Amino acid sequence: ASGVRIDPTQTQNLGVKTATVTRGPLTFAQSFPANVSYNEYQYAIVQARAAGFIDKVYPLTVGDKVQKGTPLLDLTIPDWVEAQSEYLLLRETGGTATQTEGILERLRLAGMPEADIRRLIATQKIQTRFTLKAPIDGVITAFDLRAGMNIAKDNVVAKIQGMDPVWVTAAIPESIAWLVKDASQFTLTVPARPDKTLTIRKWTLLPGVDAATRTLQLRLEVDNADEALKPGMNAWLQLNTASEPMLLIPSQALIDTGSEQRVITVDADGRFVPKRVAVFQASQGVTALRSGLAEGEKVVSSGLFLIDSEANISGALERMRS
Amino acid sequence: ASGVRIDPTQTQNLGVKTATVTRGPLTFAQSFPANVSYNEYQYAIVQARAAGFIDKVYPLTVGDKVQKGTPLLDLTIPDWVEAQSEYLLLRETGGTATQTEGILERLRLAGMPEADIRRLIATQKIQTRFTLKAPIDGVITAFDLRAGMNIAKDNVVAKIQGMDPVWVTAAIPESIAWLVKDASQFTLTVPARPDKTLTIRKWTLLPGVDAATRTLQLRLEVDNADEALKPGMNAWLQLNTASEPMLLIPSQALIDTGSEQRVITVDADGRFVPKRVAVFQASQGVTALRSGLAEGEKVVSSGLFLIDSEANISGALERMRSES
Amino acid sequence: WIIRRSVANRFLVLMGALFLSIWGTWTIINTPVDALPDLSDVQVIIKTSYPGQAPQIVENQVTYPLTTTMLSVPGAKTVRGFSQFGDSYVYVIFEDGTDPYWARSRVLEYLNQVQGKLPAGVSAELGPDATGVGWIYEYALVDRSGKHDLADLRSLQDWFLKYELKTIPDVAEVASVGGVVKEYQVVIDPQRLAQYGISLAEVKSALDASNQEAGGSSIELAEAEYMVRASGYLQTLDDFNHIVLKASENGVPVYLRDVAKVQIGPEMRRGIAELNGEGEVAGGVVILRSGKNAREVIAAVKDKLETLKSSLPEGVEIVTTYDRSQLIDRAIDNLSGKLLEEFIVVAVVCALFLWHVRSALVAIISLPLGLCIAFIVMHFQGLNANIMSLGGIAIAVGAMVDAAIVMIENAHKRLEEWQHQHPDATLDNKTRWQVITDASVEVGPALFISLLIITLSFIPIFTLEGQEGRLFGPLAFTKTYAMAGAALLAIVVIPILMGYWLNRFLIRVYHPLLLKVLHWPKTTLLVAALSVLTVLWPLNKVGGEFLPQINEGDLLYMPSTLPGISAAEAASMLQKTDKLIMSVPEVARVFGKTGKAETATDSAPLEMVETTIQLKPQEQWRPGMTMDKIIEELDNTVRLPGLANLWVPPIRNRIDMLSTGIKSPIGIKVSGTVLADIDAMAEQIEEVARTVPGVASALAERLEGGRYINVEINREKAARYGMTVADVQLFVTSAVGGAMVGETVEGIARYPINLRYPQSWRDSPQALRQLPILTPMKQQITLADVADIKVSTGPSMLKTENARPTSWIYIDARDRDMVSVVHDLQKAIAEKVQLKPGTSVAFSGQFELLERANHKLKLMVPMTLMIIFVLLYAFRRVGEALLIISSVPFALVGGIWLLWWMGFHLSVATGTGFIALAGVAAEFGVVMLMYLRHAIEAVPSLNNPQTFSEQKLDEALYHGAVLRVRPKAMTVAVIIAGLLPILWGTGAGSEVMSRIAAPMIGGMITAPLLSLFIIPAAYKLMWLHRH
Ligand SMILES: [Cu+2]
Repeated sequence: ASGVRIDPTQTQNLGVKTATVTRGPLTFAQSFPANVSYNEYQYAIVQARAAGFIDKVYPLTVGDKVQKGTPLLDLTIPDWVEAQSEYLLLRETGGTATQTEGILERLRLAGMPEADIRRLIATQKIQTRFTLKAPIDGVITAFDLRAGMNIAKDNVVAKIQGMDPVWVTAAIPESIAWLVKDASQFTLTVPARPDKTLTIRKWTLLPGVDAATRTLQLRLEVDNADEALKPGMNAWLQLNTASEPMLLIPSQALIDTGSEQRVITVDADGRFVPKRVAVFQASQGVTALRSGLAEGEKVVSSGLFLIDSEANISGALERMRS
Repeated sequence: ASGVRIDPTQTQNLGVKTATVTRGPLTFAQSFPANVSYNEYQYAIVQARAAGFIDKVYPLTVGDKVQKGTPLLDLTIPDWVEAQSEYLLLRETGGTATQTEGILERLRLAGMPEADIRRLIATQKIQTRFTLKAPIDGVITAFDLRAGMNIAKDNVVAKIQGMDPVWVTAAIPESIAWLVKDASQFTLTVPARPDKTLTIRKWTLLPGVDAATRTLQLRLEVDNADEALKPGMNAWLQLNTASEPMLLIPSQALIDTGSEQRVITVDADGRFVPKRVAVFQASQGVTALRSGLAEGEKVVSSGLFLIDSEANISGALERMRSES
Repeated sequence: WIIRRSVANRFLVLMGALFLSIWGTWTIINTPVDALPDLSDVQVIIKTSYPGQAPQIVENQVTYPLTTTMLSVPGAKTVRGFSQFGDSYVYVIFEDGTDPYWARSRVLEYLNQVQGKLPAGVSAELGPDATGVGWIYEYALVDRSGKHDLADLRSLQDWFLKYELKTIPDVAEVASVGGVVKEYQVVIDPQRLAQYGISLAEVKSALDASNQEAGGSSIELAEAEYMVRASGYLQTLDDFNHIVLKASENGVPVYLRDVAKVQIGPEMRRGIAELNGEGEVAGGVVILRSGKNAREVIAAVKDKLETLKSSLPEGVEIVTTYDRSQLIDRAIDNLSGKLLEEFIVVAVVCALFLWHVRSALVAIISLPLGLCIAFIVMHFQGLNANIMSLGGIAIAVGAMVDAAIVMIENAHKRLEEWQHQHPDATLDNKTRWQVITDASVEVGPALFISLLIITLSFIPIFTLEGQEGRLFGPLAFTKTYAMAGAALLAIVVIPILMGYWLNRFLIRVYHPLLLKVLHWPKTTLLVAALSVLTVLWPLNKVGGEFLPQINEGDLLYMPSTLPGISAAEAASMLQKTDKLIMSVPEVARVFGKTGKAETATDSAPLEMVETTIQLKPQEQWRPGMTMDKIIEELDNTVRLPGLANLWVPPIRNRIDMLSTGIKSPIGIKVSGTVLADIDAMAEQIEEVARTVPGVASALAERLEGGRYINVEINREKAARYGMTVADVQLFVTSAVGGAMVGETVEGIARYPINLRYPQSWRDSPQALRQLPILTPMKQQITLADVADIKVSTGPSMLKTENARPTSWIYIDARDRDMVSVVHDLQKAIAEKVQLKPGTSVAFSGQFELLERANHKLKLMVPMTLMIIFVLLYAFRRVGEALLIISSVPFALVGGIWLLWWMGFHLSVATGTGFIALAGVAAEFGVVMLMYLRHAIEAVPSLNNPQTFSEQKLDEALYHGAVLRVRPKAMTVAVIIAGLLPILWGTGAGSEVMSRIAAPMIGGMITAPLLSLFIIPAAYKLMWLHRH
């Protein structure tokens, strides 16, 4: 028949490390994986303006480097003889100035290249054998026409894409989209050449993310006068930076169930008090908070107060109050 | 007499807390994954109206963003020269307007874009070179034409997909189909952007289930003018759903031994007395009884274990079972 | 005969005895003490840990193929197996006499073979070299500076302290208790798994193939051998995050970071420890090797801690929670004190019936060399063990001096004759030699025969089997020693030390009532015998425990509750309890503990709690306070619902479980082959033990109160998703349950790593039923889709004693004696509970140990009568021997009546006493039967064996009366005096000293006060038969 009372609420006076809610930046030091690739604004797909049969093909093949003007193959195209004759025979009898200008511009629309029409006026002879040359410096990545073949208008005679300013694309994890959007400078490095390491300051962050992985696409261009960075090479894009200042507590200090996240605050006296908090993101051992604590509050750094493989996160916190 | 008296200064030390029974709806809550995807109502697949050849291809590739009006390429289309020429011819030699229009129409359903027929009448000059532009703001996701090519009337010159009212589609497992009702409340949240608070415009439970993953398809249209929500991004869909009204108690206060399930009622006299309830469902910390209690009734939600033990020991439980 | 050879070698032997004396004073110094070598030892513990959480197959099997093997092992007897929540305890048992290690070397034959059939991760671990009784020194690590926490403290224990103490010799195991183990927790978001198209199984594997080192052999450069070595050990949270799960052709990977969060956190907790109700703490506990020395170790430990003051980190404090020395010393100090008080009393008795400095001296010297001789033989048994060794040397200090003083007196008056006949002014060295010899001749033989008899009447204690035997075994030896030795010294030394070197108003108080005993010999013989009938009646007042409740400063609180409580809850219930206990003013420190400690010696479950209470020294208690009164305040102050609390002493507990298994003094066990039957019998019994007026609380532990959440996998259902029964279980063992999956190798430490869904997904039978599952074919389903999940009840913990299920019933009585309670208990069971099918009832605890002592006693009295008869026939006459035995029971009659007045009970301490009471009889018969013979052998004995003149032997017996009183009264004076100290109940172990004493106390006062009239008045009636 005793009447001695006691405080039920869980108690701790023999071991409780507490940190203090500071305000500062989340820092980052990451290295994203990147690849060296062809410039896509330097793209040339050569294909005959008319059908015909191939006469000869110069010693090129897929993989070879070509410069602008490099002859690719000779072909005979008969689609234009009928109209070419018309212009010629028209001069044999001195047709009108406009009569000529006409037939001569019908040939343009006909497909016959401008540089081949001039060879019609100058030689005054019908043109049947034409040569196609590479339109730009670059690497031949496709070459579907060999000797002995006919040539259709849709066949590609050459897929010539360049590396002049070669491209590099890093794969940054979506997780830090909020941070990379306002990034300022990256440091490019390529293991193939340890001296071509430079600081990238201008880059475009594509509006779509790969889904296989869940990464953003950051595309930057590097000058390649020497032709050192070869497409197909691995490269690294590094990012060392800090975020806008936010509320910072030790990652250890946050008790996150699957659905509700919060921290154990240590009050002005010595009593524990679970408070719900809003999280932003963590990095390098600290988590920033969107809201929930006041700059300078005390908080314990432990989920070590709730034996993992049991206790109801909700229930165990309740026992700490009232 | 049912129940069991307990020295009030023992339950006070135990720290016995109690919660009150109440009738209302149980709100289920469950999370689901979702992909941020392009909007399929912002979908243009540029194709030339007639065959010609590429004169020039602008600095664009698959993956680049474009606005409405962005030039894609230049091309020379010969097919329309006759008609045009015949039109300009009669303009010289004053033909009836019924004759003139009757030609610009042949021009129209031939293919020639309205704007280039306007550029014709405005200059009285045959139009031979044309420029295809981007019919909408969006993202190039296909681009099969580069410099040096002839253009076929069926090559996709540009597949542009929009994403401003961006789509986010969550995948619900067929078995859980019931979780999603009309009244259901939704909340979007993307990990890639912890700083954005999303606004759902409208949500739809799609007709059939993705047989590939055995999931229903819930598609939401979501505001995204800052373009912060990139297609491909992960998105977690939190859903709330209210059930029909039921008796409601904290889950910490219900004992379930499989065979029976009970709660400990705190009488008016502070006399702990066990009672059998019939559960209906439980979610997010609260279980809904179908029957067995009456709103207003007090229910212990702490120190429950020991108190139930004491009640079992005192025969309180053995009593409860024979009385009814 | 041998005494003459002694006076021949006057000097030498004496000097030898004083050498055997200082050799004696060192045959002790291997001293400290064992409050208890009382433990049983015919049990080897085998502890298999966490094979799987299934209290029906995990410990059906570890109690199946593993015990079937322990059915095969030699020395096999019974294979009991505790079988709990992922833990398997097995106790092999043997024949009492078997050598400890012999047992282990056999048990160890089938622990090996069997090891292979255990699942991966579990090792069937053999117990330590010590037992439960070995828990010597406990302590909690604390830190109020907040510089450290539970995680750090526990690690401080496991990787520093435990290793520093386990070194110290004679220590068998430094176990850890309470505290938090740092665990690397990989929290896998089931949603990421889907989004990134990675399966749980893939994660487990990916994690495995990325946490080890590799050797690359050597490679000689510059004629030197360069050792190739590769990294790979996990040791940064980053390393975890950068575990690769998959990678593209692009060389773009997906890391463990992308589908999970790696957070440090508390591992599971086996048991919880809490200090003073103000904080959960980490603890250590030194277990002591079976045989070795308690104090020696304890002391070697303390100094090893001071060597760790500049060693411990700032803020860390070892607050010690249990210390065996405190008692061990308080027990060896009290008994030392008595051996000093009984020595002085004799020096004031041998000097109160002898007025000569050199008369008391001689009798006094009979002690130092008699104490030392005891010390000698205290090496053959070693006094390392028990108060009984010291108590037995304190119990018989009265008779040890008796042998000398009696001889001395046969010399005193033997000198008063040669001085009255011969002159007074001429005495040389020869004359004194001659009187010393005369003194040794007549009282010589008789005295020895006696001391042989006493050791013979005591012999039957050697046969006492077990803990009781060990309790009064040393005592049984250490008594037969200084006494059989003092009879050797007194026959080779004593005489030489007495040669080299108001008694009226007591003879006038005596004989007036003596001449009345002769009014009629036989009638005075009967009125004394009827005093035996008066003892039989009041046999019906006191009771009889098995052993006097010995009280240590420390006090063990062991509350028990129904079998289902959760860790979180029990840990709370603990701190609640601790705060109440602390509120009682007499307690100084409180060291709570639910669950168990990192030792094979702790099987206690979470719903059970052992809280160890130290109370401030008696010099600080309240006014009218007493232990039995504190325990009562404790039982009233400390109490929560549905929680029986049992109060038991620290030591008695571990031992009580090592002998029978029960935790309480009262113990009922109901062993049955079926399960529902035993629990049924357990509850009915539990209810009648409450009604009985002699109970403070009663609750029988349960067996089938376990709560389960079943996942009944559906083969057919799972098949649809191409999942095997095992494929699904991975979401039970790893997704839901947070099964270990590896360890980080951090220097001399090792911490666990594990996978698991975030709490929320596994919150309830509802959450479990909506567990998201990523199938092999990348289908997104839920656990319910492939299995029903129901809540159910089942085995909380299978228990067996001898391969047959059983439940211990715990009972607590203390306001009323034991024997009165126990008898009523099994009398209330059979009359109300009724007999259920196949289910045997029995008792345990102390009662079971009492029934083993009682038996053999009916062979302990006749084995003394078969050997006493042999000794009675130093007189040769048979008709004379029968008297002795009848003059003894009256002496017993006294031992009983004093139990009543003291309020004592009938123990095996008292049992021993009474046998040592008849051990005095023989001597008693020698003192007077030699005088009586003599009087009728002397010169007036040519007057009786010739004719008749009654008024002649009336002067020979009146003279035999005045001759006995002097040497006899003094011998009684020493006993009465050495009777008092043992009688006092103040001090550590003084109670037990009292119970083993009072039997002799009243016992000795009644013999002199009786067999002074009865022994003679029975001879004046047997002479009157031959004639
Ligand atoms: Cu116990």
